[PDB]
Amino acid sequence: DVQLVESGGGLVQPGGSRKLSCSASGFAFSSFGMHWVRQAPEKGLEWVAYISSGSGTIYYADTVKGRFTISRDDPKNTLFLQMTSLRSEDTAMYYCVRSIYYYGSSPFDFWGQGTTLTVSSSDIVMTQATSSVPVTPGESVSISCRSSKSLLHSNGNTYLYWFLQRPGQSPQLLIYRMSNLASGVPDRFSGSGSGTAFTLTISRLEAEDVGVYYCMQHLEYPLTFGAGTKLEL
Amino acid sequence: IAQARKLVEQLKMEANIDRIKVSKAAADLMAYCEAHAKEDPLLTPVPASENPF
Amino acid sequence: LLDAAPCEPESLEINKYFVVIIYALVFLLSLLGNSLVMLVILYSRVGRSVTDVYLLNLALADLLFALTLPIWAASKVNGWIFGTFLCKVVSLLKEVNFYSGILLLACISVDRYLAIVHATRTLTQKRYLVKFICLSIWGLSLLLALPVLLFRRTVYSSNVSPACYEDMGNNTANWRMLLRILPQSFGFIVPLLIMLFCYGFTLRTLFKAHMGQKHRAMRVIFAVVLIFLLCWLPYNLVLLADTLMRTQVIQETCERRNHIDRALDATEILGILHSCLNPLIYAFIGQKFRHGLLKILA
Amino acid sequence: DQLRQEAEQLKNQIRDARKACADATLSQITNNIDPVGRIQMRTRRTLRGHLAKIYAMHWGTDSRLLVSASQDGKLIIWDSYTTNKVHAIPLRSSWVMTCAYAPSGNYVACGGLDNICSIYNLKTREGNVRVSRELAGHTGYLSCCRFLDDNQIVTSSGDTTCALWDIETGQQTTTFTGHTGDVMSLSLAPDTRLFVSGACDASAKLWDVREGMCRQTFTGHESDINAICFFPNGNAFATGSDDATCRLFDLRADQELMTYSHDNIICGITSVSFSKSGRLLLAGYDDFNCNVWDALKADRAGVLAGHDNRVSCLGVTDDGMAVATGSWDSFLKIWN
Amino acid sequence: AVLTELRCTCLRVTLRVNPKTIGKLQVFPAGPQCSKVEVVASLKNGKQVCLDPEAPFLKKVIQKI
Amino acid sequence: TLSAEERAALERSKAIEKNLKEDGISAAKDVKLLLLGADNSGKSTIVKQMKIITGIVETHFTFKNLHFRLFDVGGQRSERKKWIHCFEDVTAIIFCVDLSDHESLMLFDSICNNKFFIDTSIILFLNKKDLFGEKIKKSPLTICFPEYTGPNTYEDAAAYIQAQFESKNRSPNKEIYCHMTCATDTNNAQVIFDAVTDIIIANNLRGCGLY
Repeated sequence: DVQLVESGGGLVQPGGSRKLSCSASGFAFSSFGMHWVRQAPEKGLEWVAYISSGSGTIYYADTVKGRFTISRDDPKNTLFLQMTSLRSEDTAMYYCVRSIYYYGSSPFDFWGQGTTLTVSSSDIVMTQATSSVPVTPGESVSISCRSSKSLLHSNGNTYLYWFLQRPGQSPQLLIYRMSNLASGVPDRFSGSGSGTAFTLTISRLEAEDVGVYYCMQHLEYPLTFGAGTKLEL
Repeated sequence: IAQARKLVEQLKMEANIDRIKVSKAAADLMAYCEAHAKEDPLLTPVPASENPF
Repeated sequence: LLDAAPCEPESLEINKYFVVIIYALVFLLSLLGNSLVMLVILYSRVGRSVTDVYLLNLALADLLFALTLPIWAASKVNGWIFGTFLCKVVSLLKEVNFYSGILLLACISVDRYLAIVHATRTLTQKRYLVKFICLSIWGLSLLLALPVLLFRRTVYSSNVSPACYEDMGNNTANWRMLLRILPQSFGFIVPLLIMLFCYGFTLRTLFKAHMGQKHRAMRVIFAVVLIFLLCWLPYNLVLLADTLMRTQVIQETCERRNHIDRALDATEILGILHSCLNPLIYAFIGQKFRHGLLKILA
Repeated sequence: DQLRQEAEQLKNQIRDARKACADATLSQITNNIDPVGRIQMRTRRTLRGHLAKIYAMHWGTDSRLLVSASQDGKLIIWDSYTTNKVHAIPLRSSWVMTCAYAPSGNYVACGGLDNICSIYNLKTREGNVRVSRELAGHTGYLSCCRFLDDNQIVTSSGDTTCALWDIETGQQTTTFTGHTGDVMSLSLAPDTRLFVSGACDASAKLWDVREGMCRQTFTGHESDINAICFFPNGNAFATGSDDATCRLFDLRADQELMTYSHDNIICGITSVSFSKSGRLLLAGYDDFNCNVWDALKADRAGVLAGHDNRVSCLGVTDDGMAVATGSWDSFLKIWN
Repeated sequence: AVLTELRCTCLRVTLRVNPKTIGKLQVFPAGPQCSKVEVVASLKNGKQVCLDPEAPFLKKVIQKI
Repeated sequence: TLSAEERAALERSKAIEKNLKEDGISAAKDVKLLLLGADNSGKSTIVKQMKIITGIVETHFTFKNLHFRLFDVGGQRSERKKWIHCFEDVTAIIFCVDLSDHESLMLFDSICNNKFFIDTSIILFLNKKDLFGEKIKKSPLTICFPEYTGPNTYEDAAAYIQAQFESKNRSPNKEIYCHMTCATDTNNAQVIFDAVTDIIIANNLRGCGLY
């Protein structure tokens, strides 16, 4: 069983330093590029850091550039994140996500359980039109989000990812480029798009399908998420 | 004596086959090779705009 | 009473005729051999071993030296009446080629030592750097031959015909003295030491071996070393004699000056033969190159 | 004793009927077509990374992904467009002679001299490639693995027999026998219900995967058949032997249609492949080059060349966009 | 002529010479051909001699020209 | 390479290339030898340091910081013309002949004149000296070799067998290294090492162009 569990969260004072450890067990850790994604309370996901396979290429978000440090321990199968100074804007639930890149891979398939961290007191913009959509079971729902640039690369692959977050759970990947169904998700999902306007449709919606739907671009760093569309029942 | 018994049965199976004149078979092969000729990137060189290699 | 009298530099036309004929013949022969080996190597890329790279570079150096040969023949014909720019260019190219050829002989010997003595060990994996070694050799040869380009110009004299000489000041005689150390240190002594060490240990290894074709290998190795000595030793010997003479260690007479002046160009003519003897000695002596040429003849 | 004479008269009857069905050769009927001229192919890519001789290669169904096994014990999956190594699978035995790529791209089988057909799973949840199954039951070296589906694979061996497996159970579902020599190569029909195997007895015979019966047999080659490829429409196949000749047999006519021999050819054919239309019959020889034979007039319509050693495997993509050749100098070259 | 290693034209110096017996005089300034400046006088009998450039009268006539 | 995912794919490809190069570097230290000979000739009992690991049998004993891999092709029972080219790159052939038992000469003739192994040297091992010496007294070396004329002593008979085994060479660029072995012999590894190093010296000599 693939399992990502991370610890180190808690209440910290401003200006302190805290380290988070993402322990992996159930896959070849040395062959997966690992990310860190944080979700502010009832605000939405946001990319933080990324380390490639073998600690070769490392990137950081512009918000925390030069302030966070990410390290990889391949023999121990552990992923760390060292933060020097913490403001009041760093309080969020931190997720650990694996990502393997090659021709035809699924680079956001598995997400960590999330750790809660509390602190006491140019880029591509993805916009989601609607924040809440009520609907009854059995009715098709359409979710759409736009992008500033045209994500359609010269090679014909469009880098758009659709994530699903059930209440109280961790996000799960559904479609990774335009309609490429993820592994294990129901076939009722379908995705489309053309250049800058993209649409997600769910035929024969079920009661277990409610949640917040995030669309993220992977064309160029830093990765940016959408506002988040919530389904109501 | 028990090894050559199956060989003659195989020969019976192979002998009774609905054969077709080689002229018709060659004509069919020619017809296929001429009909599916516009979709061959090897027989007719592809334009450089549609050559992934 | 007659001790004080000028020295008269003598010369003969027979010597000039002989040097021009010998130079032309050497030019033609070396050009032919280098062309053949370059064609044989470059025609087919089947099995491009390191020795092929070494032989290709050696042939290139030999052929470029052959190219610079006829202008030197004309210089010996009438002195340097061709200008300062050609003096600089020809002298630089000739010195670069001489250094590169000698250092390539040293590198080939090193390859043979590491291939026959350290053959079983993992040190044999270290001979894959032939491109880098060749580039380093060419660069270092250019570096040591740069002083020739910087400080060479036509020199005029009332009694001496013009020649592409060096101009480093009023005391040039001693500056040339100091310059001459480079061709004798990185041009003969170091390569001789490397070749001696490598081929001696290779001979020791072959001597304690039990194959059927050891005899030919020893003959070829000894032929290479002996021919290198025969080709380059007299030149360095006469240069050392001149070196001792100009510092007055050896007593100075007009007769000794004339003898050394003649011996110098005679020894240089003899040593030039490396350009024509390198192909037969190194490449064409092996069965692989003869077979390659025979198949190319089709 | 009487059975021998019965077999002799049966063969005589078969030969008499076969000669009766023949009226005109292929080279005579189709003599009015314009020649395809000279087909010049240039090396577009050169796939490097192998450190030993390559015996086999297979193309993905998407005509972008490759697979190749060599003596180094490595099974490399290439990206034929950007020349990238997607996977590197290490074999247990360095002696491997036959790659195979699944039609769906999920699995890749790779067996050889070590007598078993190892099957590898590419799409795993752990991110690595694991040996899903190891199929055993053959007493001789394996050759020309072919995938029918994701759980059905056909194999050929030196045990003078071909076998149809079930990857799920792992047992030999059906066994095809009738050859009197080592079976060297097979190809699956596009209809995916028949296949032909080329053995060392200078005879290739058509099989049925469902019933396990030898429907037909073909003779004419003077030496051991080394490779076989089907015609695109599934009604003919081309064989290559050490006799330095290629032949075109037709399933409906039961006779060879034409021969692809040239007087300058001395060494035999190692691999045989067709084009998407079925006009160019590419064949690899032991003289380090491949000759493109116009499959309707038996004229050499160009020469590939470019390789330093013997060409051991050929591959034509499903769309026909490229031809990839592998040889013993550990280099793969893609031609277009 | 022809030379590949030009050397000094004079080997030894004579300081005993009569001015009247000298017919022609030439001076070679220091340069790439030789380090030491040489002054040569040709006698009326065909004999050729070498003089010291450091001699007082010789240096005076050298600086004169 | 413009995209981020394509950059990561290129990094993965470079890592795989580095791993392949390292594995190839580690795969040049070993020496690959081929074992051959008639059955029950001791072809599997040469060196007591066996350390093995139906099909192909590998033996990977080591000596003097050098790894020897002996591929015993026994048990295949197929046509040798179709898979013997898999061993074109072997350093040498170790031929084991039992003197206490024509077939061995036939294999030797077939393997020596094969087109793949025209330049591969052969190390010939003559096993069971004591058994041959005890058997020759009981039965003279004439039933299998009717052409023999020399003395019936051990040395001359052994030399005669060695001569008929070497007479099938009939090829240049090849040397046959001979050695006489008994059951209670331990220095077979040393003999193999000397033969292999001699073969490597000869190959390097040929490559360097000295001969």
